[PDB]
Amino acid sequence: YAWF
Amino acid sequence: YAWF
Amino acid sequence: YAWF
Amino acid sequence: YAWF
Amino acid sequence: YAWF
Amino acid sequence: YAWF
Amino acid sequence: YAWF
Amino acid sequence: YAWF
Amino acid sequence: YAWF
Amino acid sequence: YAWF
Amino acid sequence: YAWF
Amino acid sequence: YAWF
Amino acid sequence: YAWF
Amino acid sequence: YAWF
Amino acid sequence: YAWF
Amino acid sequence: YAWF
Amino acid sequence: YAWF
Amino acid sequence: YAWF
Amino acid sequence: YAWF
Amino acid sequence: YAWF
Amino acid sequence: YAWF
Amino acid sequence: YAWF
Amino acid sequence: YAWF
Amino acid sequence: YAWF
Amino acid sequence: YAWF
Amino acid sequence: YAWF
Amino acid sequence: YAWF
Amino acid sequence: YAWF
Amino acid sequence: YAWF
Amino acid sequence: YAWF
Amino acid sequence: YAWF
Amino acid sequence: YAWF
Amino acid sequence: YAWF
Amino acid sequence: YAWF
Amino acid sequence: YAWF
Amino acid sequence: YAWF
Amino acid sequence: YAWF
Amino acid sequence: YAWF
Amino acid sequence: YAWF
Amino acid sequence: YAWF
Amino acid sequence: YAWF
Amino acid sequence: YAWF
Amino acid sequence: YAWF
Amino acid sequence: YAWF
Amino acid sequence: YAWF
Amino acid sequence: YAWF
Amino acid sequence: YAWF
Amino acid sequence: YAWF
Amino acid sequence: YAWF
Amino acid sequence: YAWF
Amino acid sequence: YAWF
Amino acid sequence: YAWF
Amino acid sequence: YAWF
Amino acid sequence: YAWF
Amino acid sequence: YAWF
Amino acid sequence: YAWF
Amino acid sequence: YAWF
Amino acid sequence: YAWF
Amino acid sequence: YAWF
Amino acid sequence: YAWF
Amino acid sequence: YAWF
Amino acid sequence: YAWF
Repeated sequence: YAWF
Repeated sequence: YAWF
Repeated sequence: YAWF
Repeated sequence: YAWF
Repeated sequence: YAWF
Repeated sequence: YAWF
Repeated sequence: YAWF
Repeated sequence: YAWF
Repeated sequence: YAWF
Repeated sequence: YAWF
Repeated sequence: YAWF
Repeated sequence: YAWF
Repeated sequence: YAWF
Repeated sequence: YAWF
Repeated sequence: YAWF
Repeated sequence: YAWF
Repeated sequence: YAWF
Repeated sequence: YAWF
Repeated sequence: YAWF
Repeated sequence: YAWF
Repeated sequence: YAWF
Repeated sequence: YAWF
Repeated sequence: YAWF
Repeated sequence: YAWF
Repeated sequence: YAWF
Repeated sequence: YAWF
Repeated sequence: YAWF
Repeated sequence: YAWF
Repeated sequence: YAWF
Repeated sequence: YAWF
Repeated sequence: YAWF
Repeated sequence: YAWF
Repeated sequence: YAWF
Repeated sequence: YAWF
Repeated sequence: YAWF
Repeated sequence: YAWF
Repeated sequence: YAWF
Repeated sequence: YAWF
Repeated sequence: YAWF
Repeated sequence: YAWF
Repeated sequence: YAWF
Repeated sequence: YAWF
Repeated sequence: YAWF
Repeated sequence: YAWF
Repeated sequence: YAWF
Repeated sequence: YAWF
Repeated sequence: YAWF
Repeated sequence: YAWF
Repeated sequence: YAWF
Repeated sequence: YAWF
Repeated sequence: YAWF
Repeated sequence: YAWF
Repeated sequence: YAWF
Repeated sequence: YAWF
Repeated sequence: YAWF
Repeated sequence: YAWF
Repeated sequence: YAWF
Repeated sequence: YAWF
Repeated sequence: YAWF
Repeated sequence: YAWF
Repeated sequence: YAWF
Repeated sequence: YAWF
């Protein structure tokens, strides 16, 4: 879960 | 899970 | 799971 | 969970 | 949970 | 939970 | 919970 | 809870 | 667990 | 676990 | 757990 | 696990 | 747990 | 638990 | 618990 | 413990 | 613990 | 723990 | 733990 | 843990 | 862990 | 772990 | 692990 | 500690 | 600790 | 800790 | 910890 | 930890 | 951890 | 971890 | 890890 | 801390 | 901490 | 922490 | 942490 | 952490 | 972590 | 991690 | 990781 | 904090 | 924190 | 944190 | 965290 | 985290 | 994380 | 992660 | 990850 | 917080 | 938080 | 958090 | 978090 | 998180 | 996460 | 994640 | 919360 | 929360 | 949460 | 969460 | 979550 | 999650 | 998840 | 997942 990473939003970059 | 990565949204890049 | 990667949405790039 | 990281929003960067 | 990190918003940076 | 860190906002930096 | 840290706001730095 | 730390605001620094 | 993310509902977006 | 992501519901988008 | 994030509802955004 | 992604329901999109 | 974040509702943003 | 953060409502922002 | 933070409401900001 | 918050009832809102 | 939040009942909203 | 959230009952919403 | 969320009951929604 | 989510019961929705 | 999701019961939906 | 999802029971749907 | 999904029971659907 | 709440008995409701 | 909630007994409801 | 919830007994419901 | 939930006993329901 | 849920006993249901 | 769920005992159902 | 589920014992059902 | 499921014991059913 | 509850002894019931 | 519950002794029941 | 529950001793039951 | 449960001793049952 | 469960000792049963 | 379960010792049964 | 299960020791049974 | 299971030691049985 | 319990010494039993 | 339990010393038993 | 348990020392038993 | 258990030292047994 | 278990030291046994 | 187990040191046995 | 087990050191045995 | 096991170092035995 | 224990210094032993 | 234990310093032993 | 243990410093031993 | 253990510093040993 | 272990620094040994 | 282990730094040894 | 191990840095040894 | 420890500043050492 | 430790600042060392 | 450790700032060292 | 470690900032070292 | 480690920023080193 | 490591940013080094 | 490593960003190095 | 490694971004190097």
